[PDB]
Amino acid sequence: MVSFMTRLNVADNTGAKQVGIIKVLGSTRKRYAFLGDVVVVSVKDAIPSGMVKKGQVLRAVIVRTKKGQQRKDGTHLKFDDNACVLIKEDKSPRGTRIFGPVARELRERGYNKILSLAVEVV
Amino acid sequence: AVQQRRSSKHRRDKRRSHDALTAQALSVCQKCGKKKLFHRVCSCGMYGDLRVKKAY
Amino acid sequence: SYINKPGKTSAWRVMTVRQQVSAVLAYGKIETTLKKAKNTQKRLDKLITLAKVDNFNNRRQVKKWLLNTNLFDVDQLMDHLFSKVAPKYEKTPGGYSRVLKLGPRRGDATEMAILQLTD
Amino acid sequence: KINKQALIDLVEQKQLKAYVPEFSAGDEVNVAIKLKEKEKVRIQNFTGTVLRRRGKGISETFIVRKTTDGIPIEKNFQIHNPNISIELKRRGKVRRAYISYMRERSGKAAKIKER
Amino acid sequence: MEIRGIFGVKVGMSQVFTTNNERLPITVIYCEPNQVAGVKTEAKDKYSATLLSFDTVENKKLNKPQQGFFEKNNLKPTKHLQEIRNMTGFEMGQQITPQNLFQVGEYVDVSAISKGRGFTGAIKRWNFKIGPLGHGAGYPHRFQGSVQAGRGGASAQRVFKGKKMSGHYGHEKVTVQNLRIVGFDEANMLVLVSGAIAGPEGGVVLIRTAKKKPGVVKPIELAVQTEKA
RNA sequence: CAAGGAACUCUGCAAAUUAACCCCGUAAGUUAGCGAGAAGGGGUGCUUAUGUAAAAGUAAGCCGCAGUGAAGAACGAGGGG
RNA sequence: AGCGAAAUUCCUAGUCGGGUAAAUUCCGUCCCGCUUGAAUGGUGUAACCAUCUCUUGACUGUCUCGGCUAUAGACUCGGUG
RNA sequence: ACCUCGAUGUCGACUCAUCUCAUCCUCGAGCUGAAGCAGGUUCGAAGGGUUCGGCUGUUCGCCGAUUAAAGAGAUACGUGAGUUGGGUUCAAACCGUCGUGAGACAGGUUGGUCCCUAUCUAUUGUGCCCGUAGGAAGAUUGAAGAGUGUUGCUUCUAGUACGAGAGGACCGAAGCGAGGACACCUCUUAUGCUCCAGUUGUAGCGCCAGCUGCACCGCUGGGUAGUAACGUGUCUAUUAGAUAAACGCUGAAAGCAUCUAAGUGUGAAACUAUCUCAAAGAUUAAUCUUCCCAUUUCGCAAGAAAGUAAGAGCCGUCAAAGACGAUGACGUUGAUAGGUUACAGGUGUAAGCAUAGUGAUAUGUUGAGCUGAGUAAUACUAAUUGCUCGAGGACU
Repeated sequence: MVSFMTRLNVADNTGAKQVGIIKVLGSTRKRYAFLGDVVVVSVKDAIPSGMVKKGQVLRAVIVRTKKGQQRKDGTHLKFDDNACVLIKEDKSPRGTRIFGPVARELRERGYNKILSLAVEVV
Repeated sequence: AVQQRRSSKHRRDKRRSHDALTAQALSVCQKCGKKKLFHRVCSCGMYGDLRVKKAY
Repeated sequence: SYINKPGKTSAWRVMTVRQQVSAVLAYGKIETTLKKAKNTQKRLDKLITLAKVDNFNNRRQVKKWLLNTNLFDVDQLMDHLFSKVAPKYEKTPGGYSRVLKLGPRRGDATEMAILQLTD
Repeated sequence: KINKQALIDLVEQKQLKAYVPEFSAGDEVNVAIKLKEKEKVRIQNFTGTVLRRRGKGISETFIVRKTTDGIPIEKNFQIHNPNISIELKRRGKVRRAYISYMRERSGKAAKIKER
Repeated sequence: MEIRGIFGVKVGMSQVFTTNNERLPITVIYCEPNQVAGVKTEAKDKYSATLLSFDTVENKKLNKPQQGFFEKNNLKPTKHLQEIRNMTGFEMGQQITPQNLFQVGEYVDVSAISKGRGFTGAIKRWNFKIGPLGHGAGYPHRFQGSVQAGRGGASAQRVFKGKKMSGHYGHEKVTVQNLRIVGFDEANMLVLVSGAIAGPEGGVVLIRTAKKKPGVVKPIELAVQTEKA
């Protein structure tokens, strides 16, 4: 499972390359990440040509996971890597173009803005 | 660990009280002679009514 | 703590049971400890059932468990078995051996057992 | 009075799929999945090769892998699951009933089909 | 408060797809219909309960005293005999079907002896952290921790009773609650229930009404579809 | 042995990772010798043919999921005293 | 002269800047240096470090978070003890 | 400095916690220069819990992410006959200082030996003997008991009330949750040392093919059950009594007023209950059902005779159990274990043959082949035609 101080790639228009977890938002000592969990992140690598700066701590949500979690349907989708998308202070995400597909495990939880910028939803 | 003081003889009797042994099974040879133990081959080299080996 | 007897190993166990089944197939009766007798008898019956069919591939399979004895050799023992022993047990559905408890051993007081076959 | 555990297979006979098509690993297939959202019914076609096929009767599971937008995704499926439709596209060959390399390989490494 | 119960054995574990479009795992419990061995009313016996017999056996076993007891009341020869509290609304020697007691949606409870684990360590029993292995793992690193709290003749001076320690864990009739019944097999007299059931295969289980609620049925419906081409 | 990689911890103490062969390539510093196996990259299976005295090699074909298939195989870089 | 919050600075976890999301320890720099100090040498200084430290890449069972398997032990029976 | 200097091994940290309440949140109440929201004061309340990182031997301290909340002390600033020796101050080396000097720092810096097989008590499970008034097989209640009952987010209620504007409820309902705990292995993970596939070399099977041993299970990849979760499912709840703080009615003494004095109540995550678990060694030894014998009867109840027939025990097969004991089942009349048979499941086209090729190889045979533990019919084999104790309702 993904955890704190886990640098993974970004999947929208930010200009960053890697970004690590610092703490999972919510009740204390959860210590276990899952799909759609909002987290606090710190960028690891970023070019100035983007819209992010090194050393800044912001808020993101993991969308694709190398670990994989089983959905209520009983069909378990996995990814070979971990992907996170930054969100600006609310349900609205900073980025406009998303790279790669997403899942539907957060459709019932809102986040329609992200899926409006996603090509495929599982 | 060493004791605070040497163990008493009656405490030794208590220790060896549950260490007491019991007897064991016995059975008359239904085909061979003198007694033997249950579910065993007799000195005559056979199981009950089952000649399988020489006595000696 | 450290370097000592390697201990009983599954490889040593299978080699030992192979040796014992070769010996009993050579002789017929084996007196040992009951713990080895009971678990040896299972593989012995399996090999006997395999040998109930005289086919070269089955011979290849059974060669994986045969060894060399002074009384019988693997080539000698296979022919001996297929000549006299295999036809006799061919009319019985399993249970091709008898394990009978011996008395406590003179060396370790363990309840030995003798395994025999062929009526 | 005896428990054969065939009753375990008997209680679930109401749940068996009708056609139950036969296949194995190394076969490319496009499975149809019904996305029922209570406001619109969406059918999604998910294509890919078989990774494994476990048995256990009612719990026959099989993993299918796709590579969309440079993103590999592997989904486990069961025939017995309602609202799922299985369609066979082509069958290849494999010297196993389980694969691990394909779970970590890339393009130009797929298995060719044999007539 | 009347509680209806039955005795059964866990014979298998399975799964199913139900309505609301979600897959659920199902415990398979063979529930033997029982015979009323007796009742104790809350007027002479000081409390109300019903003793049932189950696990039927032959006529050469069930030693002659208990055989004569059973024959005296014309009881079915059985191996096990247990009572259910607060139930008297039946008559002597009545055959009971779980269908008349349990439904397709009602939540129930099960008292079942768990799987025996024999001697288990405190960590395996109380689920505490294993000692660190870095910078010297130490000769012990998998043990009880410490109970050292008494120094001087006024702090503790001894250990308290019931202190957590390794020993026998499990193999006790634990009660699991709020198990949604999934289905009934009247022909084979079996039940399929949601959740999990403690104990090994064929473990003795007692299924009664849940004590978290009087028992309300819910629209549990099983989902099956048939594709054909 | 699934994941995260030092977060545990005085501190990557440890452990773990690299590795043998040849084929490319190899930074700064500088007392010019070293650095340096620097670093980092390519591959080593089988069959046939060509290869020279032998190999190393080259070409073609073939298989496995992975081919010094097992055992003997330096972790590295930057900075300070 | 040189060097200096240094194996030397109590005040001091001194000031500033850099890395560090977040660093009293790290680096450069400031020199009122209680009491730096020139052969018990002073400043830089290459190769070398089973010397010490800081940071980073891979690596992970050190860590969230433990679980699984085989022996030797433990225990059971014998002998000795 | 009064036990201790003929013995308390000591600080921080890890694991393990515990006690109390001068109470941090969750709970409630009173009041407020508190419109609501955001507040403050005081009290009751200990039921529960109250973080992870950076600096540092360090508590503290500072910063960041926070979290519903990051309480205050003590249990020898708990925890070494549980762990490390991480700081000092054995010795050794070095810097500045002090002294003329060996040396010292009431300075710092570098690397710098952690013993104990448990006798009792206490604890956990575990058993043997006996008792409970003849004995056995069972079912039970329960006097005292033990477990825990924590909390956040979202939506509706409802922008209603409120204020004007900004903003924004009390109470209630539903869903999602987090921490911890219980159980299981249908899925999914992790393994899977008598499962299989491949693969290298060696030494062998008189040689090839094909096999075995060795090389960590030789290696790599899977995989039956098994075990644990990182997996599922559930639990946290509901209700009642007495109540705390607090809120009252009537109502006096004290013609008034008055929650108090009598009577009457309302009222808390606190107590008792409800739920989970154990049980009559509960010696205060309780209740109930059945069965065995009671074949005059000498003796303080059957030995002047039958000395249970009920059962229990020794032994074997054993595993749902299990350190060993025990628990539970079966002993020829038996399915207890193994074998046979077949099934499930796994590996995944055996060996061998023929064809094409110069050959590795590929094709048909071939879903063949085999498969430790799982599944059931099966007396085929092993559980002997074996043995020991054990009856007279005690007395009133």
